Amino acid sequence: ISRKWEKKNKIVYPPQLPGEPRRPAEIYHCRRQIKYSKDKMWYLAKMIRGMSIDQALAQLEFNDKKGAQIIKEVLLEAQDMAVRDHNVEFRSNLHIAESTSGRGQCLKRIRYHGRGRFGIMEKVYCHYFVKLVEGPPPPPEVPKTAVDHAKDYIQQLRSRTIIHTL
Amino acid sequence: ISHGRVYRRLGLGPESRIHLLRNLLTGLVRHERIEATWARADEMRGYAEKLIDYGKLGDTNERAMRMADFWLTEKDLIPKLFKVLAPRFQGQNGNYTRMLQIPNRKEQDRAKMAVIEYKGNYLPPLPLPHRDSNLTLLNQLLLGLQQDLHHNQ
Amino acid sequence: RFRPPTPEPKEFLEYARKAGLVIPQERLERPIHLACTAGIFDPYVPPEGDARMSLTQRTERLRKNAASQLAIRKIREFDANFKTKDFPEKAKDIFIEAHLCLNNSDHDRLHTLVTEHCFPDMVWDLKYKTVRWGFVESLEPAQVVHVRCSNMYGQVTVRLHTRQTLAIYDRFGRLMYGQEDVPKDVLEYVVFERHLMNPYGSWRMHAKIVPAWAPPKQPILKTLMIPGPQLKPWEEYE
Amino acid sequence: LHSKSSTWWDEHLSEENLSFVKQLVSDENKTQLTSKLNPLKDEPWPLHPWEPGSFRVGLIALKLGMMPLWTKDGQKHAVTLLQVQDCHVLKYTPKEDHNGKIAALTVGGKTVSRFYKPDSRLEFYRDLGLPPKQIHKIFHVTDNAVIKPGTPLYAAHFRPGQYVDVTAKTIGKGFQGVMKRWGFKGQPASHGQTKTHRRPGAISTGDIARVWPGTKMPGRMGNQNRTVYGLKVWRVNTKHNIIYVNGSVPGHKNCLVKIKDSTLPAYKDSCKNLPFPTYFPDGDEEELPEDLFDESVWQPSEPSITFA
Amino acid sequence: AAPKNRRTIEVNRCRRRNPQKLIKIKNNIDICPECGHLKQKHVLCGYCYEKVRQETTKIRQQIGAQEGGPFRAPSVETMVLYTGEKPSEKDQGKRIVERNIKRPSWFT
Amino acid sequence: TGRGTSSRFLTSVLHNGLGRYVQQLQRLSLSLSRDAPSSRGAREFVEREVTDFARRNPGVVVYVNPRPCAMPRIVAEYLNGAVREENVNSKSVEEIKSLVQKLADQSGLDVIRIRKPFHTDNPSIQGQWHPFTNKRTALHGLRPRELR
Amino acid sequence: SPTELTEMRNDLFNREKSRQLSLTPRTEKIEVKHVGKTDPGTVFVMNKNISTPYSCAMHLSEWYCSKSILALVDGQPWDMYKPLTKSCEIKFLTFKDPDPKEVNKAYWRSCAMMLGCVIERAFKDDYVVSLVRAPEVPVIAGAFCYDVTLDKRLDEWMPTKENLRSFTKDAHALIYRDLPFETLDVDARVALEIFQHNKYKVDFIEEKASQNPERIVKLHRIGDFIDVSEGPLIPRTSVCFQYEVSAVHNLNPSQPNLIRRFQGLSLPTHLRAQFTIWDKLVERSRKMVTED
RNA sequence: CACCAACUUCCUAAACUUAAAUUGGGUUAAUCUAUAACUUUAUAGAUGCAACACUGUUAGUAUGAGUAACAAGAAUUCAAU
Ligand SMILES: [Mg+2]
Ligand SMILES: [Mg+2]
Ligand SMILES: [Mg+2]
Ligand SMILES: [Mg+2]
Ligand SMILES: [Mg+2]
Ligand SMILES: [Mg+2]
Ligand SMILES: [Mg+2]
Ligand SMILES: [Mg+2]
Ligand SMILES: [Mg+2]
Ligand SMILES: [Mg+2]
Ligand SMILES: [Mg+2]
Ligand SMILES: [Mg+2]
Ligand SMILES: [Mg+2]
Ligand SMILES: [Mg+2]
Ligand SMILES: [Mg+2]
Ligand SMILES: [Mg+2]
Ligand SMILES: [Mg+2]
Ligand SMILES: [Zn+2]
Repeated sequence: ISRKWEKKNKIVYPPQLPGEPRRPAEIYHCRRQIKYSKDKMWYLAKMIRGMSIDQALAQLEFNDKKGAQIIKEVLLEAQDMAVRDHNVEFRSNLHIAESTSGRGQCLKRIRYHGRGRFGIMEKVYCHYFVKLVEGPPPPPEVPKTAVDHAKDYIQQLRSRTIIHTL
Repeated sequence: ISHGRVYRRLGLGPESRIHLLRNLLTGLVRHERIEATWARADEMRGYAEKLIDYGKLGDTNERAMRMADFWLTEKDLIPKLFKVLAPRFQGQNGNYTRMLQIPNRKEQDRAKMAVIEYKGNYLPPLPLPHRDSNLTLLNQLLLGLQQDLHHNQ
Repeated sequence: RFRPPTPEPKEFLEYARKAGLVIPQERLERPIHLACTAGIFDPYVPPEGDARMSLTQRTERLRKNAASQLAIRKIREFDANFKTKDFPEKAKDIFIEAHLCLNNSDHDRLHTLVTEHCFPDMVWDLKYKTVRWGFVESLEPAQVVHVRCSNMYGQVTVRLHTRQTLAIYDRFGRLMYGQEDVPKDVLEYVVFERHLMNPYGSWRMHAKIVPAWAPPKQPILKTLMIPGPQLKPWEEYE
Repeated sequence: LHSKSSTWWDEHLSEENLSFVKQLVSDENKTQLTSKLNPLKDEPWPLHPWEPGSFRVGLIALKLGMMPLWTKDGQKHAVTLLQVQDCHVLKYTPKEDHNGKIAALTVGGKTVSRFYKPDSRLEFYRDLGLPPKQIHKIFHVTDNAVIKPGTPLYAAHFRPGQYVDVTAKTIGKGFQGVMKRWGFKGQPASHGQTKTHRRPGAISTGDIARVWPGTKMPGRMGNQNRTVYGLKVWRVNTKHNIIYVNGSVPGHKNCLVKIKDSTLPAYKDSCKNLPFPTYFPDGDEEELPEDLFDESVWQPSEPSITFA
Repeated sequence: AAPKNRRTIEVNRCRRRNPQKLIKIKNNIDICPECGHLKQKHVLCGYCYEKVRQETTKIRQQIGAQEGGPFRAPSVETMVLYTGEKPSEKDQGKRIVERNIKRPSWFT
Repeated sequence: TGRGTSSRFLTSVLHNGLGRYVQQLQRLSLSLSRDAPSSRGAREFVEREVTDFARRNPGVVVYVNPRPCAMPRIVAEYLNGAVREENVNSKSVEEIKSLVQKLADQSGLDVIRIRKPFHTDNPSIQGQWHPFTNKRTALHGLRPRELR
Repeated sequence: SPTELTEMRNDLFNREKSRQLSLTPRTEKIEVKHVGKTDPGTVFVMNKNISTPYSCAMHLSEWYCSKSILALVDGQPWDMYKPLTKSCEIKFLTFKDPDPKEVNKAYWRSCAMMLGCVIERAFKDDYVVSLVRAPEVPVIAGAFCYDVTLDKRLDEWMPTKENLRSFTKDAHALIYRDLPFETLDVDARVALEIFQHNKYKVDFIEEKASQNPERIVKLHRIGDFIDVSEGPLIPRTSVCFQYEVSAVHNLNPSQPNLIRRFQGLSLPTHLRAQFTIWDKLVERSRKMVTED
């Protein structure tokens, strides 16, 4: 196995100088060996990416999937330790920087078939990972405007050179 | 093509549909507030409304008695329908049942649920959706418009 | 064909907790060894007004010699060199040096400068933190204030009035409790101890006594929320 | 949450204001619709005379249903009832902008509520000073037959004896098979047929190694725009604005349809007799009878037919 | 019919990460004014409703004890009274259910 | 391998030939074993050829380090900052002598695909071609079909 | 030049913030208890003269941050961004409370204050614009009003339909900026200096200073713009969603100085109005509003 | 009244002249032993001495696929009615 995610919480940075931007706090949390498919868990983990802590919890509370309840519990555990252990002043001042699903250690069983034949069943397990960063969620991406697109086209033209000559 | 058909397909078939709704109706009459799936509660609401109409017809009506006998499997409820529920709803012309949606069932099937009740029952009041007060900003502006329009002809 | 289902057996506790088990208590064949004793034999009550004094106390101890000096005799009986005249200075050396370890986090040295009742009360709440403690001049000289003795332990409470600086930080270097560099004057009572019997026993810092009449300490910079009672639907607030 | 939220007209209204807004919105519908009742006295556009080859505007109507009808010869004709309902002219383009040879007029009928509509549609009608309409449609109109926007149209715009074309969306049949969608024969019930009764047979030939585009396959059936050509007008009810059209019309009851003069070769220039720009009741040149009939029609209240 | 070729992760990643297959975000989530817990706009609060039903179960328990057996439903109206309350004139001739607890604030 | 590798253009470190030619190689490090069969040839290089190379190149600092060693190695450092290392294991004097001279003549520039054999900073003397060159003007600059 | 006035006024505003902020030494903890219906019994220990009611809402959850427009600190409405001074009881008010009178007034004042800012910068620097007062009108009146005295050269000029439309285009640009409503309680001495040129403001300042036992006056700043206030204001300019400058009416008895009142209507994000309902309410907001 | 074009040939540097079963010869990866070397080497002596392919063997993990398929009568006061 490998369990690096837990140790990411033990990094100690040196004291910051007075004339330096305040470093945002970072919290890493995971749940190992969830009886759930990592593929099915991906959709839940994907959905809350980039959302704030309260926004993510609202979306999870009204979802009908099993993993939705599991991810909610991990987020609450992560939220509490951030205030309790990582000197996060405000509970609400958190957003989901990273959230992903990983394969776990599964089991092999037999699924019976009609004619004295069988197949290899897999009892799937998964991991869930999150990193929470203090501060408001980063602003959403803005689509490129028509003028923005046109300028890139002109830059593409201006980069041209005479090819295969002095 | 199921255009114009006013019934859901429930249970094991047409007879099974009636018996399933019949049991829900019998529970509603006894308890006056029932939890069921939204689709089934919606299907049973129509029979809940019409049953009260038959009770209004009167005890001496033979058609009402036969209909009440069929639908109420527990026969102690027949006096209740004619002597309790029907007297309660004498004033109303309709809309005896109040049906609302409650959170999804937390039982791994995540069914859509509803609470169906007869109006005027003795149970604790349901937490109904309550509209905003006239004191809110939008309502006051609308209230201001109403006063001017009526007063100025 | 197939492979067999081996059940494939900080883990034994869960194993036996789920299964349940009769854990009969066991008599330890070797007695556990204690080099210090939790608590203070007699908690010295600091006289009111002992602070804000800008030797009289030492005279009071001379009066309490009836219940204290006899203990000193025992301290001499096992060492014969413990003199309260010179001890004050040595006490400061431990205190100052011990606190300095925290800056480096040389937990190795601390174990040789503090007892097993002070190390857990000096480092436990500093893991994943970077303290910065510096000693400014001492306002007045240290003085012994209370000597007690009980296998056989002796405790010599010392009174110190000094000026210090503390600048604890988080994992991320952010300031959490204190001013980067500003002296503040502190009057704290320290309780040293020693294991008289052991040939390799010396004087180490055991605990500190906090007078009730002490001023409140500086508060943390951050703002806290104290949650109110959490109520299930049955319950109602009161 | 500092995020998107949903709202609807009723969310923030109180119990009293709920009724007030309903009455107000319905009040506005009344005043706006009575402002446009008099086109000819509101700067009507110049009225050109009819010339050969002209095409005039058409109407949008609602489908009421069907009923029987008889002629003086005793024949029975099943007829469909179309009601012209809140039909106004909405927009005008010139020949150039429409890109056709001919110009375009957009008409609209069956006023609807204003509460679940996009802001764009509401602004379009607020400029025109009309309550919103259920549907827009485009009619090809020659320059002589142009009518100013905001002009109401009425069932009297048509007269018994003219032939008309109706286009509407057909009844939807959902996803269907191949037998009910294209009338394929299918396969036998018995004699060894295994799991193939209503199935398509061979898609194509083995050589082309593909399926031709446009091959008929199972799919969604109905809900398509279709047109019926050459339907006679038997009678018009001026009081209720009802048109009696021979035979069947595509769509379900209460479906909106597009009514315009027939484009078949025979009735090429039959709109000479009909009101050329449109029928103006505000002009009041002569007051029409409540019911207009075609000569062959046997009217009820007449003596029983005796083919003497 | 069996696959003629294994499907690549690049083809599969397009299928299962298509927007049609992703979880849709909800805009209908709001707070209950009374309890401060989350709810959807068109559904009742699951926390306030939980209070009502727990009280309802208690009342229905008391009704069963009074009846003592099946097929004992009254032919007269029912009413619920809490400690410190006595039947009024309008309450005459109606089955009375008595509850030890004080009248709940919401219950009127 | 061209698409699988990087490329650059022809260049010189500091316009090496314009004003004065400067030798790019600036340091050679040779580590040897007093007694090791693999380092025999390198040992003879020190005995015979190292001093003559050092004199010919006075801007190259040469370091010879006899030490208990398993492979003799040559490290060459250049002014532009490139560092090159060579295994000298079991090489004759002729091979090591040949290799050392190649390092001196080279520049620190990476030996990767060079896009063009030539390079100029002033490609044009008479003016670079643009579409208007070889187009005759018109009276009043009238564009085609313009009435005026 | 108008730019000089804005620069000088801003400096004094910035200077006053530092002066009062410096006056409070160290960090002092204050017990503020949550007395609201939801999450009752919570106690926030906060830093005296630094923490604000918004910071208290930050602890609980983001819902309080979005939905709380004002708070009752010991029974009085407090600006969400106004620093707390002592241990107290706090309750959060939203637009949808059963008795939003306090919130309605605070929103109504803020919309008028924004209306003043847009007007002053709309007109050309050649002409002179003098703001006189922000009248206190009930929400039932149908529109918020701001009184302005313009230049004599414009006395015969009335804004056209597009002129009022442009005035609204800028308001929907102040909203997009999402500017916080800064708050200061300042002594009369500083307030008069910041508003020395405007005689109308000076007398207004005198009335407010007279009312209170001290000479403390309430100053609020939106970006560069600064103004006196009748009371608390909305946290940010992003609360507004719908805004409209409706009608300009010139007060008839205005011979010595032609004082023109510009009216407007707005609705918050939380209480939005349908397309038709907005129309009717705006049309009813184009009629002269008397002050009662 | 010609141009273009296959290292066919010339040119700078070099090189010395044509499917594949089979045949002659020159080196070499790895590991062990002898004697040395001492950040991983040299000369010898050895060998289970080198795998993109046997519907190879074992194990692991994909694809098909989150697909085919699988399951608990109803209400309530819930080893209950
Ligand atoms: Mg078998
Ligand atoms: Mg498988
Ligand atoms: Mg259908
Ligand atoms: Mg249907
Ligand atoms: Mg057949
Ligand atoms: Mg068959
Ligand atoms: Mg082909
Ligand atoms: Mg593709
Ligand atoms: Mg050749
Ligand atoms: Mg070959
Ligand atoms: Mg082998
Ligand atoms: Mg291999
Ligand atoms: Mg194969
Ligand atoms: Mg193989
Ligand atoms: Mg798979
Ligand atoms: Mg498939
Ligand atoms: Mg299936
Ligand atoms: Zn609630």
